Amino acid sequence: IIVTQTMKGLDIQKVAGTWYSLAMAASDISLLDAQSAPLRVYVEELKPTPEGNLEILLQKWENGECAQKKIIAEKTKIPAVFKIDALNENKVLVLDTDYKKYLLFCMENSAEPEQSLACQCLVRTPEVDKEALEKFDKALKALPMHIRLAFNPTQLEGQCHV
Amino acid sequence: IIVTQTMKGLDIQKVAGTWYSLAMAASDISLLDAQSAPLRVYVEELKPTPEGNLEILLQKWENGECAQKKIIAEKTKIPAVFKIDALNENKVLVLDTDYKKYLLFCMENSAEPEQSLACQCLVRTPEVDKEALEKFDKALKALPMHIRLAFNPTQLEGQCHV
Repeated sequence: IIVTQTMKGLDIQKVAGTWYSLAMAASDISLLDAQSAPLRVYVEELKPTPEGNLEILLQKWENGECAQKKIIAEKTKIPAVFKIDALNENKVLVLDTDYKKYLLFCMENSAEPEQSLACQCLVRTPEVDKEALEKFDKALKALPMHIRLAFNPTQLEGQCHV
Repeated sequence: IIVTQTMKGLDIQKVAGTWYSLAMAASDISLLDAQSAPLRVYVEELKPTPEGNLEILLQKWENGECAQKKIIAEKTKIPAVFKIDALNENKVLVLDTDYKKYLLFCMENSAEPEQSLACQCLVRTPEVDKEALEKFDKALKALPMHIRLAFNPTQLEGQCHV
């Protein structure tokens, strides 16, 4: 319901390849509280499909091991919005990207936007990017976030951010 | 973490009574990551002693239960700085308080300050005090925090912030 930035004219062709989850924030602490939390997922690659859908390749900590996971995100009539059925979420919104440095996105469940919102700052390179983090924090300033995590370069490079 | 002009003239007797942990932040995500994390402690009461020490009464999730813990903070020559022997920390610093609404404090381990720093915003009622949170965030801007949690009234009223 709260209007945020959205990526007008998002071209997914241009988001393919490596990304690193630099920062994360969520409305409900439980979404991101513990390595085991349901929305603690680390984006490792984005893969647009021939049909214009988007595969999201993730790492996620489960039962003492770092697991590879893949979310299938279905295109919609809005370039920046995708439909999913994963992590108890049903939408992905791309807030902003410059393709070659950073990409900001949120996930939510349309049924319970207040209890399901989780957003990330992705960067292309495994460094703490000042521009990207500032843009992330600005983009979220009106959102009801109660947990925020920011990662260091060693964590960006390591499996499951260890 | 340093002794500021704000911290001068603290009267520890006046912090007696009931408090609630409204927000927490730490340098190392793993200090606060998960309910069971070592610095995930919820202050419920402060008990100053006649000789000027400070007992800190807390709730902490351990072995799948919400436990009560008491930490004795021993005075030093600086009124706002105390020695502790708990939580793999050895210092408590009171950054700021108005006695009747909010108190900001940090803990650290003087042998490894940067991987041990954890700070809290305490309030006198189980309500979200935006002004206290602003003071907290301003006080933390110079500190290398990587995790921040902010709690809601239901969490403040519950045991171990559930």
